Amino acid sequence: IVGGYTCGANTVPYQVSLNSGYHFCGGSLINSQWVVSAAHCYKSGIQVRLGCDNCQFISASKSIVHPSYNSNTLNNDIMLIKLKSAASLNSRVASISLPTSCASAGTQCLISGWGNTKSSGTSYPDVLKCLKAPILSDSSCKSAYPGQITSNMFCAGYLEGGKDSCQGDAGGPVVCSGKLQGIVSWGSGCAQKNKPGVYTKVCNYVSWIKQTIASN
Repeated sequence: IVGGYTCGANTVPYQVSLNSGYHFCGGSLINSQWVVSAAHCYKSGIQVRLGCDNCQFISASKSIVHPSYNSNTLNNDIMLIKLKSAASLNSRVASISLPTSCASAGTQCLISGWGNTKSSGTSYPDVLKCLKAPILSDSSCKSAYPGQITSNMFCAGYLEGGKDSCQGDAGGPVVCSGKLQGIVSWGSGCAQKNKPGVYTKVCNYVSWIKQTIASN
C-alpha cells in the first residue's frame, strides 16, 4: 500500500497473508474455513497466516481458481482457499460479508495489505497498511486502461496519484461498509498519475462462491 497508514493491530481481522516461505499475496477470511483471494496468487500448498499484524498458521486444503480465469488479461481474477482447519478470529467487531449487490461508483472503501509502500524502489513493511479510496466510474476506468477493463473489474483510488495498492497487496480486500466488494488485482505501476488500481468485482461472483463453499 502506497500513501496509506498503519492499520493498527486487531483493526482488520479478516486480512490474511498467503505464505510460500515468504509473504506473496493477501486474502480475506469470509468464514472460519474459507479465504477469498486472487487467482494469480494460486500456488499449491499455500500457508495462510491469520490474526498477524506484523497469530495463526493454517494450511490450505485446496485452492480453487475461477474456471474462467484468464492469466493474460487477469479477467476473473478470483480464487477460493479452503482451510484445512477452522480459523479462530479474536476481536468481536462485526466481520465482513459477501455483497448482496454491487457497490456504486463513488463508494468509499478500505484497502489493506503488506505490499510495497513506495512508488519507486522497494519497501515491504512488517505491519499491515491501510488505505481509504473511492470506487471510480466505469467510464474513467476504461479511459485509464483502454481495452483492458472488463465487466468483472473496477477501478478505485485517486487519479492524481500517490495513493494506491501495490505489489504484495494482490489478493487482499477492498471492503466497503462491511462488504467485500473487491480483490486487489493489478494496475500500471503503483500510485501513478491516471493509473488507478484495478480490482476484481466480487459482487459478480457471489453465486459461484456460495456454490463452491456448498459443494466442497
